[PDB]
Amino acid sequence: MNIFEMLRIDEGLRLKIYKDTEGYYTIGIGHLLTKSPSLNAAKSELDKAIGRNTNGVITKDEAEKLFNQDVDAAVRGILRNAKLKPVYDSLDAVRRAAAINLVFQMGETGVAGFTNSLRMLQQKRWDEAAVNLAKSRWYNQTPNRAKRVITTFRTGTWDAYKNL
Ligand SMILES: [Cl-]
Ligand SMILES: [Cl-]
Ligand SMILES: [K+]
Repeated sequence: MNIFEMLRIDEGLRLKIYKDTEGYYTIGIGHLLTKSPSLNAAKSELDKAIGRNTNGVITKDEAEKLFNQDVDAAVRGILRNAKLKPVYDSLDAVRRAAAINLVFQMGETGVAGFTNSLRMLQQKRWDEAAVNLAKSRWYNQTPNRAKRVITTFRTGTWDAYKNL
């Protein structure tokens, strides 16, 4: 288990444009295309991302390429965030993966609302942080995924993923 395998489980793999949990056009392994209700706008974003006229369908290799880019950009974004970087740096590798997962899911919305949770994580108050993380729209809207991510933050193990 690593961040790629973890996010692949949480995001799934679809080769045609579909709507995510929030109703937004997405493709591949959790690659959000747009928040616009226009399918044509989503198709245009897809073409831009892939570099060809896709008409809403991609290959597995193309999906994996976007996924590599998206994971990389999530990590780089964390490191460029002056407030978030210290929290990330304080974590072990397994909990770092949980942080990348959350950042990936939140996308452009970001994680500023998680400030109190992130402080508790930095303090290594794992059970307290887990309780605080669940007091969120995130947990309520995607509780199974949030429970997996929270267990990863709480324990620093892959227990919520390894036996699926
Ligand atoms: Cl709390
Ligand atoms: Cl869920
Ligand atoms: K998804």
